[PDB]
Amino acid sequence: MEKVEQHESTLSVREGDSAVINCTYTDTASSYFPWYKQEAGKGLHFVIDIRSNVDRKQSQRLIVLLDKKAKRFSLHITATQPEDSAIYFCAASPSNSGGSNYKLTFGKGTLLTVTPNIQNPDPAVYQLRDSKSSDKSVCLFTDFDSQTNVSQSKDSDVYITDKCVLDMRSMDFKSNSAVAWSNKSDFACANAFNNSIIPEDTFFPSP
Amino acid sequence: DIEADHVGFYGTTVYQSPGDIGQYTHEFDGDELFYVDLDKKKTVWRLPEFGQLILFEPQGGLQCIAAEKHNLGILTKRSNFTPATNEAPQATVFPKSPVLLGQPNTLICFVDNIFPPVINITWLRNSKSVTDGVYETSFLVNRDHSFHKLSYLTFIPSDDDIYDCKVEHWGLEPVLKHWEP
Amino acid sequence: TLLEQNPRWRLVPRGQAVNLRCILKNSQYPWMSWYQQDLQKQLQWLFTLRSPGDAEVKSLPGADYLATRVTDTELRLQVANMSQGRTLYCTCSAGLGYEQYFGPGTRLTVLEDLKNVFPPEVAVFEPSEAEISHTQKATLVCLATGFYPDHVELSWWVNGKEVHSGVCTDPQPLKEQPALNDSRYCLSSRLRVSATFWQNPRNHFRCQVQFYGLSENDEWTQDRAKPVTQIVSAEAWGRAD
Amino acid sequence: LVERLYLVCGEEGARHFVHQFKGECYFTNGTQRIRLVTRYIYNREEYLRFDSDVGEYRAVTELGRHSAEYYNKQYLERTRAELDTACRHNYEETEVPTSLRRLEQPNVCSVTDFYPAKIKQLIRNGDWTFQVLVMTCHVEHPSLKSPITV
Ligand SMILES: *[C@@H]1O[C@H](CO)[C@@H](O)[C@H](O)[C@H]1NC(C)=O
Repeated sequence: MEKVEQHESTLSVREGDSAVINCTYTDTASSYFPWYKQEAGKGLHFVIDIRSNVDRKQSQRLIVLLDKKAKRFSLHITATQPEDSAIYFCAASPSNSGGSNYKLTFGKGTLLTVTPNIQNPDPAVYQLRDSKSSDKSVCLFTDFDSQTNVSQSKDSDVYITDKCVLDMRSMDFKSNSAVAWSNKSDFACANAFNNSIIPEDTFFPSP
Repeated sequence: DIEADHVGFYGTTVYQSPGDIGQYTHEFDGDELFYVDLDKKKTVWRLPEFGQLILFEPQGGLQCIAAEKHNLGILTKRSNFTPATNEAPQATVFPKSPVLLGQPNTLICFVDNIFPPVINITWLRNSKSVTDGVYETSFLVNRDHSFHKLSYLTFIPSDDDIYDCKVEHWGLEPVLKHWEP
Repeated sequence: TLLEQNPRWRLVPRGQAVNLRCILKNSQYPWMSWYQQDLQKQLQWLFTLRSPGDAEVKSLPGADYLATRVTDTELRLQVANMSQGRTLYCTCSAGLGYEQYFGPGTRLTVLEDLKNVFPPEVAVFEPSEAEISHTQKATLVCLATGFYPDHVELSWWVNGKEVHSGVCTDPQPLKEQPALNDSRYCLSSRLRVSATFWQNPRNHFRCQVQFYGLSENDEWTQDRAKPVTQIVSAEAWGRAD
Repeated sequence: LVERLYLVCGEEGARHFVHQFKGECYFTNGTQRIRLVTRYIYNREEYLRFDSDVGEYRAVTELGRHSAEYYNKQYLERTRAELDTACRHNYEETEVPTSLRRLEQPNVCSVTDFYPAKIKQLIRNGDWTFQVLVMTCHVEHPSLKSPITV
């Protein structure tokens, strides 16, 4: 076989940091290394490749490189951008062994999440109400800097989603947001992000 | 006119129709390393311990074949349909050791200017038909796109026995070669 | 571009059988392979089938696969003994030494009981006036609840025109009950405007959940509806508070 | 185990007849400055071709007009690579631990069973052994201690 193993199962870096993914492959005959990209349960997108003649390639922000001797190869995303955030797979194939010319062996994945730069954060925990039933209720924690990360419910009738970025686009402004909900009699709102560890300045309204 | 200290043939693929007839072989300084048996899809080492350590994945040969096959159809209809200048062969015979009446030796027919590569090369003992202790090569390659070839005979070199090589080609009808010097 | 797979979403009453077909849409990319992505992401090669009538079987943990290149431009996979889920991607390629171009894939989730299946319920959460008065903006929230299995796509609409600014949905559906191994699921998304936008009543905002569920012709006998494929949605117009 | 690798035969989309394909890797000192030709041959006419020194799929004849575009626009980068991916790989990883570090010593003067070719007319016997004809006896060969004579 080829085992092609992606050292590194996750990366967080925020905008303009160089994200670097590292792989190794075993079989000395491999000579064609493509890299692929998967966002948010969609399909894989071919990104860049490189061959074993050359020791480095470079195109646009990306650059990939290869120490044949080492049997190590890396992809460098450069000047990162929220849109880059995906699971990146490296892969190999010996372009001149007839047993597998036609196939790719793939690394496990590396999840790259590239975080905004919010420099104008107005952290805040607003609350909201339903149409069909005016009494149903859900809380929203917006506008925090993207160093603040939400924390998982551990009560199993409270539901707290994960931090997720929203780009508008019309203006030039990206804002983070988790939501929390539950129905249970107490639940209520200035508490819902309580496991979760939040600014000091975090603004709270009077419902 | 192309020189340099060594040469490798890590291709060599020929295929021909009608009858659709293939070989895949690798040479290094004009000596066959292996040939792929396309029927039992496997690699066949010219000298058994030649692939002791070393591997060859036969499916490369098989692919190259099926390229050539396809590449034929599409160059058949583009030469209008031109067929092949049959050229007539050119046997020669000599032996392995110098001759030692009592102990084994091996007798070899060298057929040059073959093309297209189909041929019989058979062995004759006093003009009786010899089928045992015979090894042929795959069609080796000549710079001009002929081929050459090589049949081998193991024997007990008893004078009086006399030895004949018969070469039933197409461009020629047979041609025997009694030995010489 | 390049490839069309069919279907995208399917249940596999276990072990039992089902199949799918990938269609080439351009012959500069003639080599067509099959890949599986298992349940923890991670691609495995299955087959590459060059010439029509070329056809093979691979037995793999945990499915069994009959793949067959039927024409110059169709490729087929039959999959059965299907143990736990996976997603199947068709590929195509100009050649040996050359990148694969991946299809749009087919998700295959196992089903131990018809009964397990439920569509979402949805509603929309009309923003806080405090969000209005502090930020200047006004964020809505869809909430997709109570759906099994996790086969959905969630679309936002500003007056029958699918929208994509200032949105975010959750990558992963939440398990309503993490311990049970066939929980029903949940999902949230945000759509943020500017306060003024929300503060014109002319607009209608809705967001809908395509729940690819079970087949029209499925063998059902219950007092719930039939838990069959569908849309579901809910709605909310603008307001000067 | 080391693996011998192969130059890849390129397709083209669209009374006996022959196709041929040669995969020529030539070496100087090995290693340093190396060359590669891949001939695509009809009957005896070499119609198409790729030289490592042209880095592009030429034609030689009038029958490589509607080939040599399609070979650059499908096989070009992979093929250029073949010089290192295959020629080089094979030289270093395979020929050196076999077909260079095996030699075999010889046995109106004629000499048998010798390998490699250099010695001091010539017959190739094609079974990885050699013979030659020249008109005490001294045959000097690079496989040896005491250049065998009689
Ligand atoms: C070799 O012998 C066979 C036996 O049928 C014969 O048909 C064939 O024509 C001979 N080969 C050639 C090249 O003449």
